[PDB]
Amino acid sequence: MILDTDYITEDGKPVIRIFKKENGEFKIEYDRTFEPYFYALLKDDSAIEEVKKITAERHGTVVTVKRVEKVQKKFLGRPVEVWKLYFTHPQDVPAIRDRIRAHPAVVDIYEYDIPFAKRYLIDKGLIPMEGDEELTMLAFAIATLYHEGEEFAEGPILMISYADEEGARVITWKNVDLPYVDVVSTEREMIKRFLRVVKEKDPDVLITYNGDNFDFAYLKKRCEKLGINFALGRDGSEPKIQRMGDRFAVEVKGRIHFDLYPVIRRTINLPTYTLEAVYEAVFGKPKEKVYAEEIAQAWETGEGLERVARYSMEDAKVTYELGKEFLPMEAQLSRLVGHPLWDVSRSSTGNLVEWYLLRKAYERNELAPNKPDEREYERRLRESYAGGYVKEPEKGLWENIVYLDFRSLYPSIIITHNVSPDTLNREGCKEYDVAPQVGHRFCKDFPGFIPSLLGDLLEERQKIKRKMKATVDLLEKKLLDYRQRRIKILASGYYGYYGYARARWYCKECAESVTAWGRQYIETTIREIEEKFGFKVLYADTDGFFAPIHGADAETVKKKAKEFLDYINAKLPGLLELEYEGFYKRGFFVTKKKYAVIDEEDKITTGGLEIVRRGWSEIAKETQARVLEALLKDGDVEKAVRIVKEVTEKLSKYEVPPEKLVIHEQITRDLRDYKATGPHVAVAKRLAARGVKIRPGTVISYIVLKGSGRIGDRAISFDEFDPAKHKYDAEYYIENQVLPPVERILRACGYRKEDLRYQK
DNA sequence: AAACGTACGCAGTTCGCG
DNA sequence: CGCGAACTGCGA
Ligand SMILES: [Mg+2]
Ligand SMILES: [Mg+2]
Ligand SMILES: [Mg+2]
Ligand SMILES: [Mg+2]
Repeated sequence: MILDTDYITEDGKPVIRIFKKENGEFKIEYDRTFEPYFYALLKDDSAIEEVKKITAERHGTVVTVKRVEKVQKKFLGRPVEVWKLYFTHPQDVPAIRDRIRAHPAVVDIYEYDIPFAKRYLIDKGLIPMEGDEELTMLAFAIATLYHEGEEFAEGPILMISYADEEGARVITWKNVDLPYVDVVSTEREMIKRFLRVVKEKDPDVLITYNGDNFDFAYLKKRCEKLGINFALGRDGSEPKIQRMGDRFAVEVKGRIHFDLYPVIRRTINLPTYTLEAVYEAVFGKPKEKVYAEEIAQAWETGEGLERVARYSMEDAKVTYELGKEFLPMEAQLSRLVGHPLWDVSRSSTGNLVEWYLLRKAYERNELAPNKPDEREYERRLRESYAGGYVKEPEKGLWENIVYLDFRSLYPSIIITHNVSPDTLNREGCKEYDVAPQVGHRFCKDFPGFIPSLLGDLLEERQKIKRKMKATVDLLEKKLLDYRQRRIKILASGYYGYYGYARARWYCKECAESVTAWGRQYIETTIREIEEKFGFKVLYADTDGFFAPIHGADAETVKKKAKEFLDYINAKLPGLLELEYEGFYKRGFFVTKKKYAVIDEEDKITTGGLEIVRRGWSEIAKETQARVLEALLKDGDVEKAVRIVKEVTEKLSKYEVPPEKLVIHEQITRDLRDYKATGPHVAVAKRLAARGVKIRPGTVISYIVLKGSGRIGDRAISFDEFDPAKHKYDAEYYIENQVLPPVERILRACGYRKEDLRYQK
């Protein structure tokens, strides 16, 4: 099983290293024969001799063209003749490529910015994560001592915990009486002991939660101060910090650092993504969170450290359990895309599409298009196109509603109508499909590049869905549900890739053709279910819609819905399929992209509501959730009105605990780059003036106090809140937090928003 | 050296124009 | 004052 690939430079020459795990043994295979290259298109072949003489320089090394070779390939399906230029070192390509393109006889260059290790995996047809090999795993987490106004890693690490199949243990340099706690003398001995544990265990995978941005960077800075060689790699190397665009990632040579945070972020939809919320969402059991303030107080006073050690232990144990379930899912995606697990687990949907396209293009001798230059990139940003059809929702609290949607609308359209840049307006074709409204033609004589690959993706999702319904184990049912959803967003990401300004296979014509077909098919289905089956579509968004039959039983609606699915699916062509996704006894639709429904099991599912959004206090989210229950479950508008009255009265009389009034908002940039100052920016700017380090990603937890001025003038960081000297703004939390979310709900159901709050 | 898939949306805060 | 625009953050 190929784990990963990289390259090292040995005497000025690159050596490909293939990290593998075969027969329970970790092995490194060395390849010194692979040569870097890129392509160049010439006006006349006679100029290849002058192109060969082009040189460049790279930190003291003269770069020359090692060897050239003319090859016949295809560009967007059309035959093309290009020159393959070979070089000694992969870093020769960045140094010389601009000078080669600048030659007047060179029309353009291609495939000049593909990493050397990834190029090796593609050109050798090597697929990582293939086979039934078992990878050894070890999760770990750290607990630190923090104070406001300090620099990163200024305080020491207090505990290092780790967990595998043998259990979880904690290393610390203070005496904590717990059987899973090993006590050393100093922070240095604690770090060195953890380094020994990893070396003796020798795990293939190191599991963390947000280790890319916290745990590894913290251990690194501490090791520099204490003068510790943090040799976590199997080659003895230290963890290397890389920069994937605007985010940081940490690799450990010889192993795979599996950071669960970017995996869970894309796999599960949650309001917050703390480790505690993630563990409960997957396993159903709660996990206690111990904050940095309690950790600092327990360590410094010396009292209550057993609770900190248990929290640190649970961190490693929970991270291992989560890593056990999600590694096989991400391992399959690595097999599907053909990219290492380390990159796949953190890669964006766009790069996951492009890397698979790059591999398939090589297999088909298709020359890859380039990433756009600066002019073309900004040109693509300035152009857009129409998207999905969103109907203005009908007002009211409705009963006996079915939800019908397409199985995979955009991928189904791409395959059915052969939407591909190599098929767009292709001359001399014997059959083509014309997109409505936008009029783009797409050849149907041969399978397009992208349509020929989307079919296998949709097949993999249907196999996962088949095992999903058959599985009875509730856990395994949930992971497979997560897994097939990841395939859906990947296949759906092929459409968005057509409109991604940085995409190699950029095709705005392909993108708007997909959405135009999507708008036509959803509007056709809405028209047919209303005119032929007497339904009334209440709300529709892109690929699905909600609709009941006015004054019909639950059974009458279910039977007529299945009757319509038979009629409409016989009419719909190709791979397009409308599905029966659910029946809901009650439901209402506030605005576009905002709704709430309840099934026959009293399970409430919502979309775009304030309960799942950041920036609303808990007293507002909890009140909306209770109003949701009174309307959907009990059909009791008066009860929902009484709930809001009881809440606003408790707020006016200062009987609500201030912890439920905390608003959380994230700082997204450098504080100097904010053009407007809101409540969370004003609190951040005030904290930064006191020495607090505010960075992009810092979550501001503030509470609005009773006072004067704007809301930002009255807001203060909640850690500075003292209930003995501060009085929270009861009028603000009534009028601005609690009322608006429920006011819009009661208006949308057909009821006045008047007299919802308590008044004297 | 890589680099957020897309369009379609809502809604809070601030603040100036008419 | 009322409204809307700008800014801001994020949810098929
Ligand atoms: Mg790598
Ligand atoms: Mg952690
Ligand atoms: Mg654009
Ligand atoms: Mg059909």
